[PDB]
Amino acid sequence: DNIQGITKPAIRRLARRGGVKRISGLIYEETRGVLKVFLENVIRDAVTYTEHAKRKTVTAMDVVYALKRQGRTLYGFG
Amino acid sequence: RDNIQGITKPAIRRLARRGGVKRISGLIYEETRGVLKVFLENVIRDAVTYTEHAKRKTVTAMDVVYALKRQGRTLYGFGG
Amino acid sequence: RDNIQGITKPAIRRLARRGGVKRISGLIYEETRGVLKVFLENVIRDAVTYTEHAKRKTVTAMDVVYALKRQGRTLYGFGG
Amino acid sequence: VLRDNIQGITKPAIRRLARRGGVKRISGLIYEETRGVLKVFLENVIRDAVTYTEHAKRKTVTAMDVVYALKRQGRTLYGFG
Amino acid sequence: RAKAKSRSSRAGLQFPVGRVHRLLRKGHYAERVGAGAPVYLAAVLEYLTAEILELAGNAARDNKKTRIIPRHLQLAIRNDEELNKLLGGVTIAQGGVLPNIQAVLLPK
Amino acid sequence: RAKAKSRSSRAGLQFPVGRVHRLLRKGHYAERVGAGAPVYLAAVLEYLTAEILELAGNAARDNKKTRIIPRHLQLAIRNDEELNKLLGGVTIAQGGVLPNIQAVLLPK
Amino acid sequence: SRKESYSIYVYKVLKQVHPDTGISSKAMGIMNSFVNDIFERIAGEASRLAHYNKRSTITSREIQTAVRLLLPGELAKHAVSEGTKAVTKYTSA
Amino acid sequence: SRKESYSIYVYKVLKQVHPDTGISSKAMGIMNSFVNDIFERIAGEASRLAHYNKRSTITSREIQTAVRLLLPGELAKHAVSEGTKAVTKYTSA
Amino acid sequence: PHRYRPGTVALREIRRYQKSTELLIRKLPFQRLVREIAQDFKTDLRFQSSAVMALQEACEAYLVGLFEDTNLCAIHAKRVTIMPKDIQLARRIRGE
Repeated sequence: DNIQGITKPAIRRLARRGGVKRISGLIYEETRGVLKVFLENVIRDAVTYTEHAKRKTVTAMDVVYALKRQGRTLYGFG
Repeated sequence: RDNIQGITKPAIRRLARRGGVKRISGLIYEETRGVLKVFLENVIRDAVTYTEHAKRKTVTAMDVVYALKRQGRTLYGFGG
Repeated sequence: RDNIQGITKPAIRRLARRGGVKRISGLIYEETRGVLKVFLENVIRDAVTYTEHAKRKTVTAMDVVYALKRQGRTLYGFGG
Repeated sequence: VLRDNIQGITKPAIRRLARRGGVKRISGLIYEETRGVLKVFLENVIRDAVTYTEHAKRKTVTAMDVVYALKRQGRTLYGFG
Repeated sequence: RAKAKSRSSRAGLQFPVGRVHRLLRKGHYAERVGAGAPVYLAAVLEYLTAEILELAGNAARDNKKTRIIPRHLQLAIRNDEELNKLLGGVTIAQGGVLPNIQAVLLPK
Repeated sequence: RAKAKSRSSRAGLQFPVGRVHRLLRKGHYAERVGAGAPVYLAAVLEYLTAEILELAGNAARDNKKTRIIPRHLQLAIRNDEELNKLLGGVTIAQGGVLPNIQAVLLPK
Repeated sequence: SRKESYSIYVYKVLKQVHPDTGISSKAMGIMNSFVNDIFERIAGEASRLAHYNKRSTITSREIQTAVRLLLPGELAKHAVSEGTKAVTKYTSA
Repeated sequence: SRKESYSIYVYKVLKQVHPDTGISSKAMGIMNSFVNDIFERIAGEASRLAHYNKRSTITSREIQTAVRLLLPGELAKHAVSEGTKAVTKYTSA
Repeated sequence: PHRYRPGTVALREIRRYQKSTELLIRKLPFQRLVREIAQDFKTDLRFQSSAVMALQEACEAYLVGLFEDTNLCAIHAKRVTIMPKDIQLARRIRGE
C-alpha cells in the first residue's frame, strides 16, 4: 500500500500552483483515487506496447505513444 | 439580415424542453442565437473549402459530413 | 501692407489648441505675428537667392526644400 | 579594475563651477544630479572616440579622435589643433 | 556533370527539401508525390519556426538573460492568441503556469 | 555569351545594385568605389525600409483600413523610441500630433 | 546508428532572427518535437483530401487546402503567400 | 525626360510584408524621399572617414563603421548582420 | 438652456484638433502675405502652386512646436495662462 506516499503537503502545493486558496480536509482521498485511476489507464497502454515489441524494458517512447493516443501529446522527452 | 430572427422563441423552448429544463429565464435566447451562429459559420467554412477544392458549384451532403468529421463529431445516416 | 492682418485670431487659437494650450492671454497674438514674420523673412531670403542664382523668374518647390534644409529642418513629401 | 572612482568629483569643484556660472545659492541635492549628467555626457563622447580608434586599428586614443567625435555632435572645440 | 547545388539554395530556404521529399515517399501517404509539395511545406515549416524563435527571443531580453530555456517558450506560447489556438492541447515539460489570480480571491 | 543575370538576384536583394553603384560614382564621394559597398548599402536600406513598412501596416490594420496613408507613418514613427531618435529632425506633411494632455489641466 | 534531428536548421534560423542569443538543449528538444508534430498533421490531411477525390498524387493544391484547414486564419495568409513565392522562384530559376 | 524612383521596389517590399495591404501615392512619395535622405547621410560620413586615413578607395569597412556611428545600438546591431550576410552570400555566388 | 462650464469646450476642441489633420491657415491670406514679403527683395516674382503649400506646411509645424515648448514653461510657474515672457524665455533657452 504505497498510495500513502503522496503526502498531504504535496497535495497542498499542487493546489497552490493551481490558485486554490482554501482546501477542505476531504479532498485528499478523492485526489488519491483520481490519480490512481489516471495512472492505470496509461500504464496498461505502456505495458501493451512493451509486450508487442517483445521487450522487457519499458521505454520513454512507449509512454509518449500512450499519452498521444488519449490526446495528451507530451513534448520534451524525444 | 433579419433571418436570424427566424429561430423563433417557441423553437428554443421546445429544444430546452427536450433537455429537461423546467424553467427558463427570458435572456437565454440571444445567447443561444449567438452560440449557434459561430458553429454554423465554422462548419460552413470547411464545407465551402471542400467544395471549392473540387471546382464544383453545388455543395453536397458529403462535404458537410466531412466538416463535422473533422470537428470531432460523426454523423450516421447520410452517407460515408 | 495690411496682409499681415490676414492671420486672424481664430487661426492662432486653432494652432494653440493643437499644442494643448488651455487658456491664452490676449497679448500672445502680436508676439506670434512678430515671431512668424521673421521666420518667413529668413526662409524667403534664401529661397529667392537660390532662384536668382538659376536665372529663373518663378520660384519652385525645390528652392524652398533647400532653404529649409540649410536652416537644419528637412521636409518630406514635396520632392527631392 | 577601478570599482568606483566617480565619487572623486568633489563637492567643492561643483560649487566652483556653479560660481563661474553666476549661481548664488545652491540646493543640497544638485550634486548627485550633476554627477549623473556628467557621466551620461562622457559616455556618449567616449563611445565615438573609441569607435574611431578601433576603425584605425590603433591602440592609443589620440586628441584628434576626440576632436572628430566632438565635431559630429556640433561642439567644435578650438585650441587643440 | 555540372557542379551540383542544393535545392534549398535555389528556393532560398534553410530547411532540407531533399529530406522532406524522402519522408513523404516513405510515409505511404500516396503512390506519387509532385515536385511542388515539398518546397511549399518546407517554406511553411521555416516560417512557423522563425515566428516561435522570434517571440521567445523577445521574451528572453525581458529577463536580462542570454540563453533560451523552456520557461520562455511557455510564456511565449500562452501569451499569443494565434499560437495558443494551434497549441491548446500540447503539454510542455518544466513550463509551469502563467501567473493569474481571480479578483474574488484578492484581499478586500 | 552567357545569359545575363542581375546582381540583385545573385545577392538576393530587391533594391537595384547598379543604381546605387552609379549614384556612388556620380556623387564624387571618392575616386574609387569597392565592389562590396553597394551590396551592403542596398541591404541596409532594404532592412530599414521593411522595418518601417511593418509598423505602418500594423497601424493601418488597427485603424481598420487597407491603404497606408501619411497619418499611419506619423503614428508609427512617433511611437517607437529608436526610430524617433533617428528621425527626430524630420517633419512629415499631414502627419499631425500625438494625443497628449497635461494632468494638471484635467478637471478634479 | 546515425540519428536524425533538426537542431542544426533551428540554429541557422535562430542566428538570422537574433544573432546575439543562444538556446539551451532543453528548449532545443521541444523545438525538435514540435516540427515533427506539424509535419505529421499536414501530411495526414493532404493524404485524406487526395484519396476522397480519387487521385494518385499529392500536389501544391492539396498542401494549400490542408494549410487553409489546419492553420488559423491569420497564419494561413502569410504562409500561403511565402509558399507561392518560393514555388514561383523555384519554377523560374 | 524620365524620372527615376524606387516606387516599384517599395511596393515589392510592402507586398512581401503585407500581401493584402496597399499604399497611396503620398506614401510612395514620402518613402521615395526618405530613402535618398538616408543615402546621403551614410555616403557623407563614409566620405569623411576616407580622407582622415589617406585612403583612396571606399570599402565595406567604411560602410560598417558609418552604420555603427549613425544608427542607434540595436538598429545597428541588426543592420550589420544583414549587410554581413548579404556580402557573404554575394561573394559565395 | 443647457450650458457647459468653462473649460469643457476647450478640452473638447483640444481633442478635436489633436485628432484631425487638415491645415489651419487660410490659403488666400497666406498667399497674399508671401507675395507681399517677397516684393522687397525682387520684383515681379512668380511662385509655383506647390511652393506656397511647402512654405505653409513648414510654418505651421514650426509654430506648433514652439507652442508645445511654451506650454511647459507656463506650468513651471504654477500658472495656466501663457504669457509673452514665457515665449521670450523659451526662445532664449532654445538659442534662437
